[PDB]
Amino acid sequence: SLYPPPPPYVKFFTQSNLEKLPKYKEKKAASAKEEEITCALDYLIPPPMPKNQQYRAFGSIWQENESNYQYKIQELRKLLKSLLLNYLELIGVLSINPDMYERKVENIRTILVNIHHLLNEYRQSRESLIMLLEEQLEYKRGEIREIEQVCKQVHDKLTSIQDTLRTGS
Amino acid sequence: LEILNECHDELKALPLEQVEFEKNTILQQRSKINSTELLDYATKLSKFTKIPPTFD
Amino acid sequence: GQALDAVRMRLAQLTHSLRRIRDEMSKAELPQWYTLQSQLNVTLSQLVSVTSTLQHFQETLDSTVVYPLPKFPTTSHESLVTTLLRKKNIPEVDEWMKYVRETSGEEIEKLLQQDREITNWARTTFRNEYGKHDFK
Amino acid sequence: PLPTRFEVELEFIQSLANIQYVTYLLTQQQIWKSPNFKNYLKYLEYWCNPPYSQCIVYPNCLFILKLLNGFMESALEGLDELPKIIQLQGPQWMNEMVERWAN
Amino acid sequence: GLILQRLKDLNLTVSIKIALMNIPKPLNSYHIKNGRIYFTVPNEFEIQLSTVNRQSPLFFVDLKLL
Amino acid sequence: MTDRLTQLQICLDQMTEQFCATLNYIDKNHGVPPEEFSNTIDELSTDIILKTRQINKLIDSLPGVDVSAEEQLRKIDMLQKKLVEVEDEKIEAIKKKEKLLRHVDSLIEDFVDGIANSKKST
Amino acid sequence: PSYSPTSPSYSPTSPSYSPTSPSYS
Amino acid sequence: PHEIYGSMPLEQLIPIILRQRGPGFKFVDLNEKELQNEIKQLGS
Repeated sequence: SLYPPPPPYVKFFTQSNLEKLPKYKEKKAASAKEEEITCALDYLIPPPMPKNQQYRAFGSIWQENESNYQYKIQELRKLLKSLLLNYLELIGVLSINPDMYERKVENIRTILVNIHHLLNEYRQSRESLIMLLEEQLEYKRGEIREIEQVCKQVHDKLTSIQDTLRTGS
Repeated sequence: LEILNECHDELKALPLEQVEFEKNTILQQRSKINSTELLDYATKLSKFTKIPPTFD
Repeated sequence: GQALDAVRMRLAQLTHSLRRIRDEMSKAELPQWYTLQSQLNVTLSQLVSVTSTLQHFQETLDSTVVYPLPKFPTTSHESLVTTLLRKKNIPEVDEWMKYVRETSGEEIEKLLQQDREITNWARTTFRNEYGKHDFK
Repeated sequence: PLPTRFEVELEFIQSLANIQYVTYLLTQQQIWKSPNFKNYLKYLEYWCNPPYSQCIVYPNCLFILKLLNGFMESALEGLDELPKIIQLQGPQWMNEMVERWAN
Repeated sequence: GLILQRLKDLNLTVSIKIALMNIPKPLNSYHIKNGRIYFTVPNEFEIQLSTVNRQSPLFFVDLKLL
Repeated sequence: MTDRLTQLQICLDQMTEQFCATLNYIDKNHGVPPEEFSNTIDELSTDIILKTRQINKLIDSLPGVDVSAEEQLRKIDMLQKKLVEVEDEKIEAIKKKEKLLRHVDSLIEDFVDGIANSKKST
Repeated sequence: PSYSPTSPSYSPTSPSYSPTSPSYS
Repeated sequence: PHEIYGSMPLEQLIPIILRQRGPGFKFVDLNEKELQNEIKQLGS
């Protein structure tokens, strides 16, 4: 069907199984002193994390104070200059002998592809943390400073009123 | 007396204890969780949450 | 179109009667019993007329073929189109007749003719009983 | 190879986010009638803490199951209103998820 | 929580409002409590009043017969 | 505000689109009068040069572009520290402001009672 | 003429009961 | 929890108190001695 069937073990665990789970896990721990499914109550025991700390799904694999970059910068600049130079040479190829133009085209793309690699090491979450950091920091400083400004102006008004009433005495 | 009464009211409008519990909750929530898992999860959601302009 | 027009007007008046009985039941105070009986009987006999007239003109309704308008936009009104398109019964009635058939559960044919003869015999017996005593 | 129970339970949790899946599951009588399914739903609650929460793909179901948790004391009735209510309350629920995680 | 100081401010507002108006001598017996003002004319009545805003006029709250 | 990384992606996408448009114009126009074609291409090349210079001035303006991330780590850590002390200081600030506030309220009440029992003293 | 038109009694909240099953290829 | 109670203006607190105390009981009928009374019971 369109919707896959519920998992099979879901139907094994009734309320009685839930209430008898404590004694079952106590007995299992006492006896113990891929997990084989010898009893229907085994699944409620929390599954163990794989030792390799890896998870595979759909053909793809998955697994501290914030809780020479100049070399990369100059590499990027020289790569951009070489990319412009190669673009000029490739368009010249198109001009004179376009029949073999593709011979350079993908080459240029490789440099562009390398640029993407040069982005990968530069990857930005810390920079986003920084920018959010300063925006809420400056917002709270603005709120604070307007607080002492308003309380100070109220105090100044109170002192002026006190002087006015003392003069009228 | 009237004008100082509205001054009192507007000062009371700006917050006491509630703000300090909220700041506390922020501090233990930040201390409990490590930045590595948060950054990894942010990177993994960057593709899904952010709609690219070229997605027809 | 004439048959569907008559079906339209009769079903419209039936829906009007339903709206009526609805807005006189929605009141926080229940009216007299007799008014409720009158409304019930009128609306229910009207439903009978609806059923009979729908029975009469099955051929005209069947002959008609449903097709969306060229001017009607489906891109914006696909939800509205699907709302009228769907026809599956409400589930509770479904398991209702499922349990009904479960309870009910050449042999069947001869029971059928035995039911025929019981029906005819009972009809004749009650005709005789009515004729036995003068009711005028 | 045969996937482990981790993979199937995680995929079930992430598929619970679909409104069509929830509507289909609640359409059948015996799914809600059987206490086994709700027992499994309450068992699934323990994935809201790390490091399990780091392995999720769509955080919305995190509330949905919790919302489904509410369904055991709110009633089936309300199944019809489920798509409308999720569409209407998507903004504030996304905001509260962001507050729970992004802050 | 906030109810205590809200009621205290209501009492203060009622007191200043009745200070604004020249109360009659037969109404000199007044009491202030719980954001309410009590005028008890013996063997006649006991009227309890309050206000929502300093600019807003007083409104009837409660009455008791003596 | 717009993050400069998003601006960098927008700039590179615009640069790619500009190159595509320029080469499309070259491919579909080679053969238009030579003077108009040359003028349009000069405009396109000026556009290429200008896009290159915004690329250069954005890539070098990335804070932390030439700063190692670990001293960002210490600066961020000490930022949360001094933040902790600044909301602490705000706690004492607000509590003493409320203290003076209800001192003011107490004197208001005393003065109002004085007015009331003075104007009813006669 | 027409004494009164019918009130709109649309029920979009109705969930419908369309059976879906031939999705797998 | 107390953040919402302390952050709402009295113009919206009054309907909240009215609905909490039910119909008929006005927002001003509460007694200060009575108030500190239920405060004492809830503090236990």
